[PDB]
Amino acid sequence: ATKVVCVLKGDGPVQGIINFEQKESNGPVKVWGSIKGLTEGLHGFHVHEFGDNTAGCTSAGPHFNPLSRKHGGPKDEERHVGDLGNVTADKDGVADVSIEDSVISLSGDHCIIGRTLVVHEKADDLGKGGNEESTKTGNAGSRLACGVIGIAQ
Amino acid sequence: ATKVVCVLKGDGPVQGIINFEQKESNGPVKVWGSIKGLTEGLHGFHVHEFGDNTAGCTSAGPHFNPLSRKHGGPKDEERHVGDLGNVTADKDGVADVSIEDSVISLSGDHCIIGRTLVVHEKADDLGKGGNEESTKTGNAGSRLACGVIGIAQ
Ligand SMILES: *[Se]c1ccccc1C(=O)Nc1ccccn1
Ligand SMILES: *[Se]c1ccccc1C(=O)Nc1ccccn1
Ligand SMILES: [Cl-]
Ligand SMILES: [Cl-]
Ligand SMILES: [Zn+2]
Ligand SMILES: [Zn+2]
Ligand SMILES: [Zn+2]
Ligand SMILES: [Zn+2]
Repeated sequence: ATKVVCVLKGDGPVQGIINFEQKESNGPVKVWGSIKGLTEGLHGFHVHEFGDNTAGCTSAGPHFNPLSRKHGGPKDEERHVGDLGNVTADKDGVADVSIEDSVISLSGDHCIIGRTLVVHEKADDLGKGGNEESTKTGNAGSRLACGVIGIAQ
Repeated sequence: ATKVVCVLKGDGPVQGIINFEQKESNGPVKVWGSIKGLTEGLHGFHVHEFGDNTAGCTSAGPHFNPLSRKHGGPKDEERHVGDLGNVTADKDGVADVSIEDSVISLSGDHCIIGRTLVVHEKADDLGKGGNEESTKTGNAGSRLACGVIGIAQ
């Protein structure tokens, strides 16, 4: 079982640790951990293309999209590979994260190792906003914190 | 072909950006960039096993060592895959880094993508210091800055 980990840091107080674990190729990835310092409610949660922090979270580039599709929710067929939807921050600003996804992988051309996990300013509208931005970024706004996705023990 | 990047950060003044590029699947990797905030002289420069920054640079684990060998300089047959030797900081505290290595890879068994680049406090003794520390860490001492090695544009 491939085990990977991401430490989210940014300019502000948003920080967290997210774990990923995949039992087989093309099988589901379990994604779990916590993020603190968030405003209460929905925050867009995406794998972006580049493991490049040279200019903070900006250098991570767009949502990881090797199939060249439009933005969606994780349950949509039409989605970016990086589209993990929303995490929910409780009133204390802590998001417990627990997601299962079969589109991201820890091997092959959909592999997210060496790419960047980003937690966003606002809710992802899951491609249902009816503007161009909806079908690119989900209108989730600015990058609060990010980390390069690395191999764990 | 494959281009990757690492942003080195820590709890002190050491900061840098290191690029890796590999033209052919199994050929040499070009390593270049710059690190600032260092003491003048030699600093150990290693790929460590885990792309895990949960507890700062300490969580990166030992030198990346898939062939279970003892520590050496990059030109030793007996070396860790992660053994890239030393970088040299000038009087200004800046190491201009430029290395070519054919034991690290950006593909396959010796691939360093999603692992951690660390720059150390002291010189790597290349395993010739005459103690246990020498043949594991090269006595390069404390981890000043590290980053997960990520996919670049
Ligand atoms: Se999983 C990962 C992360 C970064 C770069 C390459 C890979 C990878 O596993 N790719 C790959 C190529 C061919 C067959 C299987 N995996
Ligand atoms: Se390059 C890398 C980094 C992390 C995990 C896997 C890989 C990778 O590329 N593996 C691989 C599999 C098959 C053929 C070539 N590379
Ligand atoms: Cl949970
Ligand atoms: Cl050497
Ligand atoms: Zn995003
Ligand atoms: Zn998307
Ligand atoms: Zn080291
Ligand atoms: Zn070593």
